[PDB]
Amino acid sequence: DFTQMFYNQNVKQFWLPEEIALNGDLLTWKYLGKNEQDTYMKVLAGLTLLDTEQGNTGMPIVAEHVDGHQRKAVLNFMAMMENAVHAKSYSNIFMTLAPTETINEVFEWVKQNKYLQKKAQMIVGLYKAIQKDDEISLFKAMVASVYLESFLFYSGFYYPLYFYGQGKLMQSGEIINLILRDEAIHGVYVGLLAQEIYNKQTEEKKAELREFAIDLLNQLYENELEYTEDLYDQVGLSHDVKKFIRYNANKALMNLGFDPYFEEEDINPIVLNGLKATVEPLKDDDFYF
Amino acid sequence: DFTQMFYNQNVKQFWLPEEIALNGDLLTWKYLGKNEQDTYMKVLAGLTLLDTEQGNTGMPIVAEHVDGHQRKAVLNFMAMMENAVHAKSYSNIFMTLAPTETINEVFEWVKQNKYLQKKAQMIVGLYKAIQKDDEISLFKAMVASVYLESFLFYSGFYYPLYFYGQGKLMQSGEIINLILRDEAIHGVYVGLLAQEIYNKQTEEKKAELREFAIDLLNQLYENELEYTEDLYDQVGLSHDVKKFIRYNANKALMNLGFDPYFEEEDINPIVLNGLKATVEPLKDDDFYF
Amino acid sequence: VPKWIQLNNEIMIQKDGKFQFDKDKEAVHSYFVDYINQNTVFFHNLKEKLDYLVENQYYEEEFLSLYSFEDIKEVFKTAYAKKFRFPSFMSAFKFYNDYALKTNDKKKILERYEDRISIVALFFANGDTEKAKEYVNLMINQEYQPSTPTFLNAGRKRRGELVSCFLLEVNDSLNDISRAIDISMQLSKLGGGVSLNLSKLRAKGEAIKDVENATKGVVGVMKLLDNAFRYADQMGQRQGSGAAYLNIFHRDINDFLDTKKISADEDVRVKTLSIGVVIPDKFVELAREDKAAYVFYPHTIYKEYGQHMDEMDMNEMYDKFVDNPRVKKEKINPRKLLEKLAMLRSESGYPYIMFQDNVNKVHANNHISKVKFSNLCSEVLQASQVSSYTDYDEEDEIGLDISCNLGSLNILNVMEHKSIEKTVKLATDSLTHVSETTDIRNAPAVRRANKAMKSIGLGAMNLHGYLAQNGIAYESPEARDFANTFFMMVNFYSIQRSAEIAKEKGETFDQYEGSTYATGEYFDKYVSTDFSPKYEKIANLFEGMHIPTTEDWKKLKAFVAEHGMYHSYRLCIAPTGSISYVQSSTASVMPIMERIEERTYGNSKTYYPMPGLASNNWFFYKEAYDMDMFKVVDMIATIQQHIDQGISFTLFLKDTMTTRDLNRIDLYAHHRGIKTIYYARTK
Amino acid sequence: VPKWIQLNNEIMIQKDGKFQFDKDKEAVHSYFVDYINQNTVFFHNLKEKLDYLVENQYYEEEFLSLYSFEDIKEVFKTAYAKKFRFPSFMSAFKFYNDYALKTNDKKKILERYEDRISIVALFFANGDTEKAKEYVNLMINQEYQPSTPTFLNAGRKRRGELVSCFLLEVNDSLNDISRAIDISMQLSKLGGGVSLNLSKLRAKGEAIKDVENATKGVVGVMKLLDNAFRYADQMGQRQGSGAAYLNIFHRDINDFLDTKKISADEDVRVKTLSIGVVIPDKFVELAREDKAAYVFYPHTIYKEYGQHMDEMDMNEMYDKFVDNPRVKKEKINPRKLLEKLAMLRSESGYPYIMFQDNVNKVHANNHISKVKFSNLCSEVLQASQVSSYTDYDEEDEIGLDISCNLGSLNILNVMEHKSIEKTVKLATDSLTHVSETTDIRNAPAVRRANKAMKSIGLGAMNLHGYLAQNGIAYESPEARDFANTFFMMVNFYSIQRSAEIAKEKGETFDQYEGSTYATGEYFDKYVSTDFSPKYEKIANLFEGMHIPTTEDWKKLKAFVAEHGMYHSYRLCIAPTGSISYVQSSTASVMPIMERIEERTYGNSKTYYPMPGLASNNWFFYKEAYDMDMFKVVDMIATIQQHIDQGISFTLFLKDTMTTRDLNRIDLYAHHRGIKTIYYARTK
Ligand SMILES: Nc1ncnc2c1ncn2[C@@H]1O[C@H](COP(=O)(O)OP(=O)(O)OP(=O)(O)O)[C@@H](O)[C@H]1O
Ligand SMILES: Nc1ncnc2c1ncn2[C@@H]1O[C@H](COP(=O)(O)OP(=O)(O)OP(=O)(O)O)[C@@H](O)[C@H]1O
Ligand SMILES: Cc1cn([C@H]2C[C@H](O)[C@@H](COP(=O)(O)OP(=O)(O)OP(=O)(O)O)O2)c(=O)[nH]c1=O
Ligand SMILES: [Mg+2]
Ligand SMILES: [Mg+2]
Ligand SMILES: [Mn+2]
Ligand SMILES: [Mn+2]
Ligand SMILES: [Mn+2]
Ligand SMILES: [Mn+2]
Repeated sequence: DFTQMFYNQNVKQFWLPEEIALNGDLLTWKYLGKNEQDTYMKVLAGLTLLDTEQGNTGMPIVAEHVDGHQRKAVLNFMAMMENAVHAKSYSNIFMTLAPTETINEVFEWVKQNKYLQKKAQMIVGLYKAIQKDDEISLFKAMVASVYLESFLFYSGFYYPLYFYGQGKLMQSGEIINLILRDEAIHGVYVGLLAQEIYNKQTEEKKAELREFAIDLLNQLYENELEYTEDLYDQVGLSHDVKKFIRYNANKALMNLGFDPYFEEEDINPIVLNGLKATVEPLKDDDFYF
Repeated sequence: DFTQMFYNQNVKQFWLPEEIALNGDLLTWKYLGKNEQDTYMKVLAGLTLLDTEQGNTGMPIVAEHVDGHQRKAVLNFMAMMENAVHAKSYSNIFMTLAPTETINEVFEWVKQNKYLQKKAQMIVGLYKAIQKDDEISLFKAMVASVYLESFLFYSGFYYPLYFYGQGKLMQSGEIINLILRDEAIHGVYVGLLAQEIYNKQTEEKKAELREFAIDLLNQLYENELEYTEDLYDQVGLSHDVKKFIRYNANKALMNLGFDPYFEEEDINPIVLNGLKATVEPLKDDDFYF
Repeated sequence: VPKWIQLNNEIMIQKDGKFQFDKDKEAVHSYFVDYINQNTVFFHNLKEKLDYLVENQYYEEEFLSLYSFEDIKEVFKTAYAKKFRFPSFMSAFKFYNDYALKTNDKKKILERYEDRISIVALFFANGDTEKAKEYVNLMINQEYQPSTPTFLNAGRKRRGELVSCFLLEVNDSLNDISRAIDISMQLSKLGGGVSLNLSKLRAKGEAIKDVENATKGVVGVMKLLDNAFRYADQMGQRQGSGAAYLNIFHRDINDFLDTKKISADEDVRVKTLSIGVVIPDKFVELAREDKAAYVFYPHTIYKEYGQHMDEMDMNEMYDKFVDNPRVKKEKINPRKLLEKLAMLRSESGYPYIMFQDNVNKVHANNHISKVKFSNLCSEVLQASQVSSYTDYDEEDEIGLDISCNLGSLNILNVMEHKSIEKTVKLATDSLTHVSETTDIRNAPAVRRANKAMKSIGLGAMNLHGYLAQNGIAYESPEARDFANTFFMMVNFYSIQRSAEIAKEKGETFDQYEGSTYATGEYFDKYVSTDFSPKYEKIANLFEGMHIPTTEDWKKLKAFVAEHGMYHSYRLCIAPTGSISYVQSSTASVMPIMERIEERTYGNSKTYYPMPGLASNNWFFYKEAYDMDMFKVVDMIATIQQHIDQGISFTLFLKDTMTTRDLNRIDLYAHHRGIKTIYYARTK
Repeated sequence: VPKWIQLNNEIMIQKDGKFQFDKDKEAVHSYFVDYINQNTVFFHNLKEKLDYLVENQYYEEEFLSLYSFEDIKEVFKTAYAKKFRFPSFMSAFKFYNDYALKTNDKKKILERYEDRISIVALFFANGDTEKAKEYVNLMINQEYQPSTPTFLNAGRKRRGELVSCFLLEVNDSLNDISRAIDISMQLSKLGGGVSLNLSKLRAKGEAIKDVENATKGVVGVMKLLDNAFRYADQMGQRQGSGAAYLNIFHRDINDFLDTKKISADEDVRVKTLSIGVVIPDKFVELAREDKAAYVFYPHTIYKEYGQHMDEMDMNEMYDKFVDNPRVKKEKINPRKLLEKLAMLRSESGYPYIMFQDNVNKVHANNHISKVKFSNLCSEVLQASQVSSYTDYDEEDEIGLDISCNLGSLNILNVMEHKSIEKTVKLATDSLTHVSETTDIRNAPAVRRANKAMKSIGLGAMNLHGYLAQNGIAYESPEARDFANTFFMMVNFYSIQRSAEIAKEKGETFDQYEGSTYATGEYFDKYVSTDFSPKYEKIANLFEGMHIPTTEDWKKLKAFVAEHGMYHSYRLCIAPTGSISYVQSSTASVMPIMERIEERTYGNSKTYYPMPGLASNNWFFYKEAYDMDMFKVVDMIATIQQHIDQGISFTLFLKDTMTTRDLNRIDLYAHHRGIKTIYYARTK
């Protein structure tokens, strides 16, 4: 009911890194404090590392196990965007803002970081556990994928959106907004594929899959809180970032056809600023009674 | 030495069939004989099948086994083109020119056609035989992919080109030329990757790999002859198409770094004719003059 | 979750295969012993309460100053002597959330049900202690319910207007269009729903002083009105609701309808303005005969004849319009237009359908004007004269813009008390008082029409509740017999009260002498046909009450001829959406949508069973969607024959049925004399 | 392709490495030999032509009846004796496509250039044949050009109003908002551009009748106005153009600005409503010192002080507003707001910038009111008093709404004829006549202010053309010296003519006695500073013309003291969009955007070189984008020191420069005394 519509929306959102000139960001970058520059670098590396997993494994593995030519084509298109567009875009932002040696060090740090690794390996673990012709294992991986696309990226997206909403780092913020817009549709699409599997299950199996999804969400959420404090306490933003994580967790759940887990909260306004009945002809004698 | 330039070439060649309006072919299509329309539909259906498997299976599987994020990005992009652009374009052509029943019948015809099933069996079999960290199985699949890109498509491409060259079906022909332009660069790129693996081998191993490549080519060739006769005898063109596929077989061999295998022949000259503003913050010195 | 919420949710938890309806009662007790009594503000006596409400700008002191405090105390004691108890949790919840007076910060409850009823009764009586006690007994027995504006705002300082609906006639001029926008914003600020007749506005592609193809048509005015209603949205509390009515013979009728298509572009789509279509009998005749019809350009007709297209009878002037070369027209397929109407109503429930000839064949005030459009709920059908709003520094010719006060009889409580006559007369007096104390300083035509027409709307609620609680199927002929007798009684006593008010005040409504009330024509069917019940069960239901006969109707006709009528219009059956909850009544005379309705409030969910729903009357509470719409049309026509204005008739459709079924229902409604059709709600 | 179009496109074809500019002249001949003469209606005599035009409702009888036919024939003969020839194809094309009178079928030409000029002169003179001949000589020499409304509509029965710039004050009420919408619709119907001040309107989240968070802010009013302007679009001829001005200290200023962002939603963005921002000196001081600013809620200020926020001086009121707890305010960063303004101007050219203190430190009528906002073109700067439009049947308090009378001097033609004095005085007389003959019956404050203030706007154009044809760079100090001298003489003769009219009629403008003209303060800088040219080249340019000295200015000051001044405002430099083509002149005092402009009419391409462009003056015709905007600001300030109202000042930016450069240009304009900034056109 939905693949051709998503095909259309995906291909009409096509874009390339070269379209946004990045050099003018140096005019606001130079005015940020060390903690702001440090947080930005670390967040950016976090997003880059997670998105690489999605391009190399997440999207291609789902495309491999999903049946249907049109679904495979949409999934291929999404994998292409990860590897050919998003990955080059993140690299471009880095090369503009930091010298080569600084980039290498930030990636070394984020590669060793406990909270980034915990979530990256949890997601990758579920992708590696998919078994041929087993729709339960595929569903679990789709849940992981939706959580990455619609939830885990957002502790990171917060900061570029925060600057973007203030008039700072506008070129890289525009790029991030385009990336985020792609991840949103990726999350919705994979969510619909997961619901299709979920709806084929018994009531007991459904309850079991719901417990899986909520348990996974809880593990990721508790690690996100730690990840958040680790990066954002030094710039005083953690409270507001936490509200943004929960709001996006609820969107991820709704993508999977589940109820929201967290109470509704308002979001930081700066980040917000960054962000037929059947026709039957009258046959006559219908005018007479 | 080459991936970056292929990356740039592939992304700059990006297109969608919807860019080409097809209603202009309606009259030249209406005017073709029943035999001509039948051959044309079947030819494009055979192409659709090849691109379906190249997009679903061939390109993604090669991407999985080839090392390097940039090489993977090129292969992922090529995969997307196969199933999200090329395979779909044929349906755009079918939906314009043919009624639903004729479309349904031709897709049923691909399923039961023995030559088309044999060529798919052979090519996809080699893709699915790739073993992780086994460069020889990978080479064999890359040879199969080059043969699909640079040889097997051409029994199909002949007919749209033959019409384009006579000023007939020129909108459909424009789509086909764009597809052909893509496959030419896909065949070269995969050919270069295959040569990388071949060049690592002993002379004895190389001799075996040439045997594999030539045996496979001959087996595919013999099947393609029967396929060509089956499609083209009713339009009187089988001998001409055979010359064309031999011509392109030599190009496939050359893409693999091998000498031409068939003698040169004169190809139908008709077919040859068928070929926001930047933002800076305000300084305190900008308020004084 | 609150205790009362759990008790209310315990209804659906079946015990021995049956719903736990009695649990609902427990919920109310909880809702009062845990929330209402704790959140209420108690004073030492009534004097301190009244003083606190007066000085803190909660109550108007003028209406309370007409009574000595002893009289107010007696009225409040009369209200509290009944020991009224809400039988369902949702009744009390709806009253204390939507109608009970709260503090400025809305943290405490200042008004109980008895307090609100006493204040409304004291406002109604206008200084008469005995009349105030009569109103208190009428409302605490829940025999009569003032409309949501009147019930909520009577006697309040921070109140809006007591009139629910306003109907504006828009003349074909920029000055008149701007004045209509201004008046719509003013009346939406006052809280009332505004309906505008756009049939006089010239269509798209008409000439503005000899330059042709210049007008934007009714769609531009529709966009202006939509933005005006969006801006004036009751200070952001309730979304501004407007209605636009267009004659089906207007050239813009398609574009009009295209405002509600789900595929409409943003420059055409209108989302906060309801649409209604006025269909003369000529259009139905053309569609029936499959003859291609003609929509007309209003300005060409006005130039040729000097009158607006909707100002004259299309049944006699359509052929003259078609044969006139100086009149511009476009060819349409009337059957295709009917199918478009049915498709639009299936998709979105719009447009409202007003059968103009059905309204005007029994309209008593055709001499003043024919009814050309209806209100936002498509139940007000009154004569209106368009106003000529001229340039600045020029005197405006003020016409008549319809406005009536709503009030509903609770049929179950009225018939249980055997007090049709007393309830009808007291409700008529209360509506007359509401009209008299209404003075709108920014709508001149509305003010003049209120002063002259003196039109009121006396509706009815709990028809289906009474029928189901008495073992009568809503679609049965016995139910239609009951409706016939009950509403003939209501009409008789409303006419009697109107004539008595005219006698006691020595004045009738303006231009009453030309009405069918003055000539005696209105009483024709009442002086020749007997409307007593034809079934023994209905007659037993009406026992203890004097059913008027042809002799009583003849006496009433003579009384009206001698004294006249105070009200041009008396009876109109409004939807009665949320105030039906407080009265423990089914909404209006419509059949119930569902036996138990699940409504989400806050983060909690509540279930409201229909009033009196139980095991023995489960199948008598048949859902409206499961009912035959033809028999519902028969019921509505039976009621409509005794109602001078219209009835908000919502169609309840199943998803399986096609647009042809909707068209058949509409044509049967037109055949049966249905004046207006409100909504096409699909299950 | 027509022959004249080929001859025009032959300009770009380079012969000997030079553009064939002279070929354009040939094109004109073709355009008259092939098209204009063939499609021009000819009559046996002028009597027959006038009878046909009057009888067929082309002309008005009243203005022609003031003359005998002999006088009208003499005026037409004086117009035709010049043997005027359009020097470029685009001049004749623009006149005969936009201004020449055509038949009702729009296929024949009834008016030539001489006919239109004679008719406008006869309308101006109001019965004086000699004055009509003087006007004919003024317009056929192309020294003075009445604005597009006056030039197009003078003497025509089927016409709009002769004024097209209207400034409305909107008071903080629903009645006033509805009246503003109505007046905007009526004035757009007349063909005028309407500017509305929204600073008095209370911000979003303010109280209506002491209910909190109720106001929709100025953005809802902007949506209403945008819908009104879309609806009223000159009978479907031109897109309805409106402007909204908000003070930068209004709290809605961000949301206001957010109406022009591309990312804004459909319920936020207004598309046909231009926006302007009024920036007091206090905001610039706060941004300069980087202190965080406060945007105030206007209704709280009005409640606390009894006056609107925009009605008092923010320089002395800002600290009191901030320190007042009863005044509600929100913290903002003024530098961030300036960067947002620059970014929005880069994206869309909006908002217009009004430097309030720059306007009001030289405003002569601050006693009447301070200039709170500008017009749609951001050059009208006049005192305005808000009106209190009350409810119906209640007397309104009519204030002053600005509507000035446009007309432009052709600097090249005026100075080559050595007729600054005569042209200025005749243009002032014509503007006075058009202001006196303007009577708008649907805009009460506009009519009252037109009767009282008698304000006119006398502009200038072809400044860059004159400078380039005289070997003077627009950015050179000699160009600024010439502008200083020329516009000081224009101001001198405008004041002299205003005082002469006041003496003749015995009346001044209302509240003139409180103006700086009456007190003599206005003439201070004129009685102490000599404005004679400081360069020999400019003095030789002014040879043959008496340049007013300090003694002449003292005599004029004494004359104004004795006799008063008839016009409250006299000079304003409008953009002069299409009349600059007909006059073969560069637009306004702005530098040229392109040396040769390429336009597409129908399916044909056309080429308009700037007037007098050749190989010798190709370098002096520097494009505006290539120019230093600081020197353009310097020239505009030099002119503005002699203009009582503002100048339509468009910034011309390259795509390379950032928002910092735009903000620097804006701040240098504020520093140099620039009153308004119109547009930020990016190349
Ligand atoms: N269903 C209800 N509707 C209205 N008010 C109610 C309802 N239930 C309780 N109350 C209010 O809460 C109070 C709680 O008293 P309750 O009904 O339990 O009986 P009580 O204490 O014996 O006295 P009484 O019934 O005589 O008022 C009532 O007096 C009444 O004011
Ligand atoms: N450049 C021009 N601008 C305006 N009108 C022009 C122009 N060229 C030609 N015309 C019109 O065409 C007529 C013919 O002018 P032409 O150049 O042939 O010679 P002429 O001596 O001016 O002619 P005539 O006897 O008409 O005065 C002019 O009188 C005028 O009405
Ligand atoms: C001014 C204007 C009018 N109209 C339409 C709407 C009105 O119903 C209709 C009448 O406008 P009027 O206000 O009556 O215009 P008019 O009186 O000057 O012209 P006429 O003498 O012909 O009456 O014109 C537009 O559609 N757009 C506009 O901008
Ligand atoms: Mg009119
Ligand atoms: Mg007010
Ligand atoms: Mn990505
Ligand atoms: Mn993604
Ligand atoms: Mn392909
Ligand atoms: Mn390929």
